[PDB]
Formats: sequence, structure tokens, C-alpha cells
Amino acid sequence: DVVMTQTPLSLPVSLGDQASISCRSSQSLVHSNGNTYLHWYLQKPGQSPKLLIYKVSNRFSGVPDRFSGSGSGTDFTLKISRVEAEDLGVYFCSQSTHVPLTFGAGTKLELKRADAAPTVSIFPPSSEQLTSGGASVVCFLNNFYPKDINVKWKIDGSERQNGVLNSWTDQDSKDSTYSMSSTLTLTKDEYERHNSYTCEATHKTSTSPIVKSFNRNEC
Amino acid sequence: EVQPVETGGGLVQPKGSLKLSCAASGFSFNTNAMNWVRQAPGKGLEWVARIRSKSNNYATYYADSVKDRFTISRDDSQNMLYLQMNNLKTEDTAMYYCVRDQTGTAWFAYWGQGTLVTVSAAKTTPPSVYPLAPGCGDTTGSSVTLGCLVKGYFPESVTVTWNSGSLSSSVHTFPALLQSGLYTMSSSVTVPSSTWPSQTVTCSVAHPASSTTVDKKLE
Repeated sequence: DVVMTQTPLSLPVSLGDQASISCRSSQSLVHSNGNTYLHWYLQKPGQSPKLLIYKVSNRFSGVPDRFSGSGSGTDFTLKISRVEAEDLGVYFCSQSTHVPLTFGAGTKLELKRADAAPTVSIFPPSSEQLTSGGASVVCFLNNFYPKDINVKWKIDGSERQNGVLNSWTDQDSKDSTYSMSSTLTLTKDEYERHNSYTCEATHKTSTSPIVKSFNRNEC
Repeated sequence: EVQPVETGGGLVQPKGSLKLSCAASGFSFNTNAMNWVRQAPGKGLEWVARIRSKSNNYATYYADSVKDRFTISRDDSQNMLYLQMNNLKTEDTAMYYCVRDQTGTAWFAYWGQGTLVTVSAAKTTPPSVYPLAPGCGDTTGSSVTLGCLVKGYFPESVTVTWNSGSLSSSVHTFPALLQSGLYTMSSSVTVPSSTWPSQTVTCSVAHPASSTTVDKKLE
């Protein structure tokens, strides 16, 4: 019932940058006897949470000499010093001064890489899927950065859609870049009454959209 | 690790029940408070329950959200922790962690690997995999994306393997999303244009629940 606000929810960092992840409670945590049960946790992807620092500054048994807790009452700060790769995942603050235990939304330390223009590809529905009674025009926007990306769909020009399923990958160790796939699931009938299918990727490395499109009445 | 270890996670139809177990070998299990914390695949951490120990007459605590649905029990004899989750709801669907207080420093310290509780009435559907391939155009540059759409399965996971004999691929494995009851997913591969379509690409989609293995030659 205290709401642990974390600042910020995403945090791009070069691997020798100082990082700072900031938490803030809706009430004062200075217990009436005990004192400031504000705790920070680390959870690497595909894994359980790990205890880092307890009661703002008291590090836990293992936590490298790079973790620095501090703060008073409603303001708290987790400061990792030189961001080693081992540390990338989500950082949580928790409170256990009041029942119930409330955690923050979690802050994700992402990794810095320069800007990248995505490779867009539009694909038409395989005869094989048509034969079931639905259609999916998949659009793959591949290897971009940053993850600020917007896809728009155009059927015969007519603006937008509402049968879209976007899904992002996490950071692709290698080019280091996110990938994303806009699926558009129509009905056989609808498909067959509409000609041109457009994917329009809106990205920071272009003021002009990356447009990829195909033409139903062909292959 | 010292480990807390948990089981009896599964697929329950709504209003069902599970007896989740947790196993903590440690110095003085006998003396610490034992916790249960869910993490629904949708966002964050929410504490479900907690039980004190013998001294504190096994004082049992619960989050408003699970009260009366769940019972937390402990059996020091065998270092066992339990959670009777009755009359479930879809919103219970989460990863269940076993959490052991570290009496001497702070509480909510040690968390095991977790486990899965899937609440949904949907049955065990196979996957319909369909191959995405350019359309007309053929090879538009040096490399070219290929793909597989895996539409319509329950539950959670499929494994998509690619057959691209040595070919300089970059396979993005995309997370599945829920889609009108069953999940959908997609995977992309990029090939050398000076090998497509001579070289036979294939995607290999297995589904554990229901021992299915569909192969789709990309042509």
C-alpha cells in the first residue's frame, strides 16, 4: 500500500558508466523501532531475485564493492559504480516496514550501442494458412536501436489497423540490437477484398518512414 | 546454493487446486520465517503469503488478493513449506517463488528458482506453423529474411530450430503473445541470396505438451 516508485524504468549504460537507479515511497519508511527497511534486489533474466543491499546501505553477503545504497525516509538511491556486464537485468526496491511488502516496478539496465536503421520485411500469407480461413501479413523490423519504434499498417491505403501483434526481443548480445515483429491477422474473406499491404516503420534514424509493402493480387 | 526448491507447479483449469511444495536445506530452517511471492508473467512482484515459526505460534500472513483462497503451512520435521491454493483464478497464473528470511540480518533474503502455475481453461492445442517467404521479388540484396509463423498453441512453450546448412543466419527468437485464447510466435532467419533457394531452409517447431514436431521447408 506504499507504492515504490522507481526512476527510471529503462537505463541505457556503457559498461564502465556509473549507473543510478532511484526509488521513492509514498510513506516514510523510518520504522518506529528498527529503521528504514528499504531493500534492493537484482534478478538476471531467466532467474530468481538476489538480495543486494538491505536497510538502505547494508550490503548483503556477496555484493561486490560497487553497490552503493543511501537515502533517507522517502528518497532512496541505488548506485552501481562501474557497470560490469554481470549486472544487467532488473533492479527492484522493496519495503517491509508496513504490511504488505511492496516492491518497485523494476529498472532494467540496458546496454549502449550506437543508432541503427532496421531492416523491414513484409511477408504475405502462405497458401497453406489461407486454406484454414485466416491471413497473416507478418512484418519483421530487424536489428534496430534504440527500442523507440512505431509500426503502422496500411490496407489499401486505409489507415491503421487493430489486428496487430507486436513483440520485441530483449537485447541481442552480438549486434546488441532489438528486433520486432508486427503480425496482422485478417479473415480469408477480408484478405481477398483488399489489395495492398503496407508496413511503415517510424524510427529515429529516419525522418522518412521505412516503407515495405506487397501486392496481394500477385504471388 | 543453499537453495529453496519448489514443485507441484502446473496447468490447472480455473477453480482448481495445487499443493505447491518448497524445500529449504539450511543451518536453522527451524527458526526462520518462510515466504511465498508470486510474479505474474505480466509485470512485477506481489507477496502472497508468509508464516512465522513455532515460537511465534506460526503466525500466518496473507495479501488481500489471495486471502481465503490460500493456506500456507510448514513442516519443520522435513524442512517443508506448502501453499494450498484453492478456488484459483486466471489472474493467479504466475511464477511462484519460495522465500526464506535470513534471521540475523534481514528478511526476504533467499529466493529459489521459482516455478509455474498456469490457470486457463484452454486445452492443449498443437501449433500451426506456416512459412513466411518473400513472395515475388526473389533476392533483393546480399542477404534475405526467411521466417516461420507458429500460430495457435497452448501451453506456454515451443522450440524453433532452423535448418540453414551453415548459412550465415541471424535467428531472432521472438516471445509468444496471447492471441484470442492461444499463443502465437514467430522466428526469423536471414540467408545469403547467393544460396537461396538452392539451399533448403527449414524451421523445426516441437511442442512438449502433445509431442508434435512439424518441419516446414521454406520455399
